Amino acid sequence: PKVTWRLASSFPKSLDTIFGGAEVLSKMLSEATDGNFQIQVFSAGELVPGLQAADAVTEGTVECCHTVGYYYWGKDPTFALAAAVPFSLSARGINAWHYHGGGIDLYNEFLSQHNIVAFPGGNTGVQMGGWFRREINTVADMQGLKMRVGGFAGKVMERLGVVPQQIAGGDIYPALEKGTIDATEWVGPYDDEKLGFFKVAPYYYYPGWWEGGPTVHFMFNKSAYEGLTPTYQSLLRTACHAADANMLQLYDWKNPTAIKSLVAQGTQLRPFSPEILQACFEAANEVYAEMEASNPAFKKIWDSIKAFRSEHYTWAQIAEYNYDTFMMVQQNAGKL
Amino acid sequence: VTWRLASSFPKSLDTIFGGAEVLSKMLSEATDGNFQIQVFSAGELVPGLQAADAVTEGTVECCHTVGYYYWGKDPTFALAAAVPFSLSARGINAWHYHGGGIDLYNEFLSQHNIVAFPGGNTGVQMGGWFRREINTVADMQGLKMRVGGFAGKVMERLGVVPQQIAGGDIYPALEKGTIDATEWVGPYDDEKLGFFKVAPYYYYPGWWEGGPTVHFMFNKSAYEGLTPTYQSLLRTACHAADANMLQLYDWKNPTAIKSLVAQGTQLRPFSPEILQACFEAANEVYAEMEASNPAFKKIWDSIKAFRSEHYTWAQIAEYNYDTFMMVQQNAGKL
Repeated sequence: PKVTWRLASSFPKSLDTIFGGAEVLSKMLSEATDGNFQIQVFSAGELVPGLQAADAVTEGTVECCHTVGYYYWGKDPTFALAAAVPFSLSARGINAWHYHGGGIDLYNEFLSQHNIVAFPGGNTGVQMGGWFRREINTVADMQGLKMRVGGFAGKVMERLGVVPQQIAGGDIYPALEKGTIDATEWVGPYDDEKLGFFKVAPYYYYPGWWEGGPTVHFMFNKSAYEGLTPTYQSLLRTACHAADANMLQLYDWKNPTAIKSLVAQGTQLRPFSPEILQACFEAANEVYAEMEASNPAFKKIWDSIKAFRSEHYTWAQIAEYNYDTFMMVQQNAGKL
Repeated sequence: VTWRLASSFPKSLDTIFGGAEVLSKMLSEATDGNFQIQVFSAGELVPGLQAADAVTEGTVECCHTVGYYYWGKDPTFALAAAVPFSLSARGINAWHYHGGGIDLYNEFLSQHNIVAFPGGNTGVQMGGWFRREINTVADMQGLKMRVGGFAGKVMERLGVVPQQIAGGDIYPALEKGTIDATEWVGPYDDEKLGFFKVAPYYYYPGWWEGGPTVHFMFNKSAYEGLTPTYQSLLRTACHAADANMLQLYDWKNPTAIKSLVAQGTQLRPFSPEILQACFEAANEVYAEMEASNPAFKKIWDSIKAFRSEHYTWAQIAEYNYDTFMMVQQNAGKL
């Protein structure tokens, strides 16, 4: 049957892989229905501002959006849990929980009151730790750090004396160039290379512990979703599931070429030290303790994630870790 | 559209066999029953190991199988499924969907009347169940192991003597001491066989299968006779089902390994010496195949081109993040 919807993306077209997930979903649905199930994609600001995409869905302004749940953490930190919070699961672990651990239903139980039904719509994999003008090696090096970063990541780092900066995307490069900020988040090698941060902030840190496996949800107006035939509800879920895998796979394909290119252009890769990672982890757990004690919805979902998190990281160190470690050791020896 | 799908798998291998049921449900629901793929377990339509042969010959429209089952016909069949020391699941999927891998494999399969798309991944498989521990290459000399395919060919060069044993006859063989070890799959499936009762040393990793994909293979004429609409729907649903199986294993395996250890299973890593020896032996086998088989060389070279890039990048953000979480788990901090 003919369905004609609008999708408001939180993302600009220049974030091609993330924005592209909505295009992929739209194409999947159109093609599978000989053009009948139409979702017209719009990029950030075209219909509504990117950070208000979910609000538009709730209000019935548009039928759906493609967004990251953590954009709405200010309304309720529970929005962040199924997207990404610091020191959560990486992509395969979160996906196991989403699809087979009851995570999609748990998140939808929370979202019902907000007039939304959501399904995973991509994963970026572990993000990078950002672009730095000067090295940081110790916790003390973080004192008074001016970093363009926000949300959860920012809340955690504030416990360690960093002050998050609010700066428009296009204003970051000149701020780094002038020395007005010390560091910036962005995404990962494929997206970051285009911004040329390496020219003015050469140290590229990792891992972005605030986003170990962030899911980019498709969120649907609850009335609109419920009005679909069972056939289209099923197709929609199938297509979201495929699109979700597709984005991760695209990043997994593109990122290796991009990191090589960045290093070839003089980028200085640097791990966050064990001391820094341990401090950030401790700070994050302090924040979660407060939230769990004050917010029952948050506690329910986070306890569910944590239950699987310990099991996942027990198993992952057996076959997966040992296989991959062996391959990496071969690679470092020039043997691949 | 009413099609029959011959599975290579028995229903008791529920998560692998189940992939076909998942695809069938996705297609039926999305079309209100108009695109019906009827799923048959191993031996119901044709013998399980002849599933792709039946597709090639057009006796059935499609199958759900593992490419390396047909490595006897041409070792190229195995490459997009799993060969030793290839990519793990995210790496191979990157190559499949965005590295031209699906197209490269289909270019090979065209002569065999098949169009194939990934239909699941199991993630890294285990190294098998052993009556006695092994630590060195010397320890492998004369080892009677139930294993075949590439893995058997490689280990044979190191002195193991591969055994050809039906799934159902493995437990009794271990019980009676007629064999020393067996491979099977991983914790979820392996637990159901109760190998910990007779051969409790559970080795890892199964380096022969880092990220095995289980393909749907469709008769090319059958596929080309679908409307472009159903062709596209079929690709979308395969892509979803492929993710679904990996996600099921990633969910189930943590529970199974805990249960196995609780019941006395002794986890043991293959030593650096053993792994390196297997890696060198595998490269020797590849060098032989590449020199004699242009089709094999073309696809393997493509996988290897990405393999080195992948293992450069994966060791940065992904490995550092995950290893930090593992350390925290081990410290009781999660």
